[PDB]
Amino acid sequence: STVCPCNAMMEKGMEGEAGYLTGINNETLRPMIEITKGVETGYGSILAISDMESAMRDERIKKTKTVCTYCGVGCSFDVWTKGRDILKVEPQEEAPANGISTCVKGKFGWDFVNSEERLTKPLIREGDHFREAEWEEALLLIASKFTELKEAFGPDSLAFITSSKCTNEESYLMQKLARGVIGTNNVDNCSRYCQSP
Amino acid sequence: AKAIKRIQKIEVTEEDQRKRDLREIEDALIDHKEAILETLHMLGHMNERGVLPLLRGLFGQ
Ligand SMILES: CCCCCCCCCCCCCC(=O)O
Ligand code: SF4
Ligand code: SF4
Ligand code: NA
Repeated sequence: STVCPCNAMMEKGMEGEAGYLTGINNETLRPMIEITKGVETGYGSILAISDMESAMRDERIKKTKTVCTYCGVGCSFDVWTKGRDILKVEPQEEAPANGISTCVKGKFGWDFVNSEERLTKPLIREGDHFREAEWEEALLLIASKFTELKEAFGPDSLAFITSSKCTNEESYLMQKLARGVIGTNNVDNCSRYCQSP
Repeated sequence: AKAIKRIQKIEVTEEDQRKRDLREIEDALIDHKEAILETLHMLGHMNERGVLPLLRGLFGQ
């Protein structure tokens, strides 16, 4: 789908989404194409109409460079998004580690970002269930309990786990929280179960 | 009583007049409530259909 020079092989995410007139059901769009084909004076005339519409798409479709959240190959590519919908993951030749190459996970495995199961509010345990609570109360409780165990049991009674899914800066801040704020060296990431050897 | 001509007018403050003017516009919307409601429904369909996004993009780009 990436290397195909036309729409012959395309991502289902692009179908009916990229264009302004591509949402029109094929039942109505097919006669429109047949009408236009018959009417057509020249290719350059209707190519100009198509170019103006192509230019307009820049209002809707947002193309953003990202680095794959999955494995260590480090594939970078552009995400084409109309609102919150991912239309297609468009690889670029300039991508230093992968070029135009992708696997099913980086090319098509991004549904989780829009999953209805995505956590959108902090949860504070209230007995046998989780209570949806404001960010302030969740942060205030973490500060109150972390300070409580640090005073009564010491800074070394608090461990911190960094995610190798998260960024370099997020790893740096987790260890700066553990060492510079809490005062412990209890930091680690999934590399422990992985390439520590 | 004796003849007098001088009239001390009642103070219509800037904020008081602003409320009067806004309330006059509110009353006009209330009177044309059905027409506004119908315009909004029509506008909502222009957005559902290709129309409003197409115009937003035509002027945007
Ligand atoms: C082409 C139809 C244009 C309709 C113009 C509608 C103007 C709406 C005015 C809204 C006034 C709000 C009243 C207020 O804020 O107190
Ligand atoms: S943009 Fe035109 S030339 Fe390119 S795939 Fe679509 S119909 Fe074919
Ligand atoms: S696209 Fe596939 S190979 Fe490339 S980084 Fe993502 S998961 Fe790894
Ligand atoms: Na392609």
